[PDB]
Amino acid sequence: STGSATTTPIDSLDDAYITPVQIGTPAQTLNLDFDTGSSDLWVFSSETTASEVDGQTIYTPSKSTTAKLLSGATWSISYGDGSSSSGDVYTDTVSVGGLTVTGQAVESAKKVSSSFTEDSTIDGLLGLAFSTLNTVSPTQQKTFFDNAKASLDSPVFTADLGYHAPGTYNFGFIDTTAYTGSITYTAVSTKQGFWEWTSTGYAVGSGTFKSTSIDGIADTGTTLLYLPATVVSAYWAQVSGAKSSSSVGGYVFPCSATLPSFTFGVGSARIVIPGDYIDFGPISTGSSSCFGGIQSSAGIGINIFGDVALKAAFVVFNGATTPTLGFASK
Repeated sequence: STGSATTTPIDSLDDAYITPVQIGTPAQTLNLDFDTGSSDLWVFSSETTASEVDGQTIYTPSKSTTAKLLSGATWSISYGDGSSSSGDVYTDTVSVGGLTVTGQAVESAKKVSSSFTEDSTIDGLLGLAFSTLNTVSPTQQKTFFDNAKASLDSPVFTADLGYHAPGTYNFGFIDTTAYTGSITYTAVSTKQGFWEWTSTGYAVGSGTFKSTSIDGIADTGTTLLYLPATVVSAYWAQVSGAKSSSSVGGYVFPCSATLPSFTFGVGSARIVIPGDYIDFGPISTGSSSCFGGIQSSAGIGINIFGDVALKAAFVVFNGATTPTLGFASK
């Protein structure tokens, strides 16, 4: 089997992407944030504290003839940005782009943090990291991909995120029309539960490529590109007037600037992030100080190839017995 679904930016900055997901019988369609940095499929629901729901579409398990309470199961998750959610668990039928999993764990939120309430466009998350990170207790549950894998034509999914435009998540096949050149595959460590890999270096604008190993994670659920302080300083030094602002929480730059591109290495291959992908707009409405899309990972504890990086590529998440990651230009 295969599936294919369009993923759409939630706003004009590509802060996140939402993908429609059918849950239950009859289907209830929710728009979920597909997150290769976590492993829980959780949703706003009829069980979510009413004051914490503000415009989201909810899953109502009592209206699904295929929903079953997973007795005794609870979940609770905290994300790198400080947000969190928790609740109980149902199993139900879940379909993405025509690909159906029966008995998928659907984690129903009883509580969500303010950041989730305040974002009316995201109805929940669909985790695509390794199932070892799933938070369900006392019996850990499998991701949608893990459940689908054996049935897929090939045990893969691909992320093709757009810049200021829709893109695609495919399951079970590689669309050879969706990228240019070849896909370069690179080794993955699953030791921390992430799609963790090592970039071979970087360049800033038309500058020389610096060969250096950068361990990090491919994370569709993180907006920005978080890299070591040395690398980030080298980038922003090429932007007149750019500075790190402790008050704002990262590098800012004059909105009048033209940003240089940023290149990262995948083996001997190179992915070029155009300068415009690195602009996250005014820090507050009407400001002429703009927020940068490349930020330091210092104190995160891990480098993160978030949407800024991934949207410059066609990315293969290969879930074969030994997983790997592939990147192509597009």
